[PDB]
Amino acid sequence: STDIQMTQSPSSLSASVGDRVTITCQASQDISNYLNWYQQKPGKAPKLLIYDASNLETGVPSRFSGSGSGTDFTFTISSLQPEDIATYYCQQYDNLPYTFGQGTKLEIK
Amino acid sequence: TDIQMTQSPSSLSASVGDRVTITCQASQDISNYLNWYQQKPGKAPKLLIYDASNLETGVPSRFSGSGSGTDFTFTISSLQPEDIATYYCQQYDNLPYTFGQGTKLEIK
Repeated sequence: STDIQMTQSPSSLSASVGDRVTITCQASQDISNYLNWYQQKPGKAPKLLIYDASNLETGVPSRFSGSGSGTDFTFTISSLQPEDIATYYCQQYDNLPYTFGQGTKLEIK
Repeated sequence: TDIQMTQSPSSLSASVGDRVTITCQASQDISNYLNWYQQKPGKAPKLLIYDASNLETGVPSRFSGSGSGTDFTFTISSLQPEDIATYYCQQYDNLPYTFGQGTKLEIK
C-alpha cells in the first residue's frame, strides 16, 4: 500500500465577510468517509471541525459543512466570518500513515 | 470526555547537534497509540512516528519515540537545521484522535 495522497485546492484564497468558501480534497485511494477537516490558527494545533466527511464537531458553528464519500470531498464555510481566518486542512484516517492535504490559507479581502 | 494530550514544552531553542526532548501525557491510558507529526513552516503536518516508536518511510535515525500508557517522549538525538518545525503528538486510541498543543522548535 502506497501512502494515501490528499490533493487539496486551492492553496490560498481571499474573500469578504459573509462569502461562501469552498475547498476541495481528492484522495488518491477510496477512503470511504474517513476524512476530517481541521482549522489551524497561527501557533495553535489543528482543531477538528468536520469528522467522517460530513459530521459537525461539537461546538462548531453550522456554517461549516462537509460532503463527499470515496475520493472527492468538499468543505464549505457558508458565510465567512473574521474569526474563521486560518489555514484549513483535510486529513484522511482510513489507513496509517494519516495524511493531510497541503492546506488552504484564508484571508479577508 | 475527549482525551487530553498535554505536550511540553510549548517552544524551545537549541543548537545544531544538540539533543531535543519533547514529552506528551495522555489523560487516560492510550496503550501505544501515539503519533508524532512534524509541521515545517507553511506546510502541513507530516507523520514521522506511529505506534509510539515506529518510524515512517524516509524518517532519519536521529528521530525516536518511546513510552506506553500515559507517558511518551519524542527525541531528536542530534538536531539538524532542517528539523526546525512544530511537532505534535496525537493519540489514536479513542475518537476523536486528539492532538497535543505543539512544540515549536527553533535554532539558538
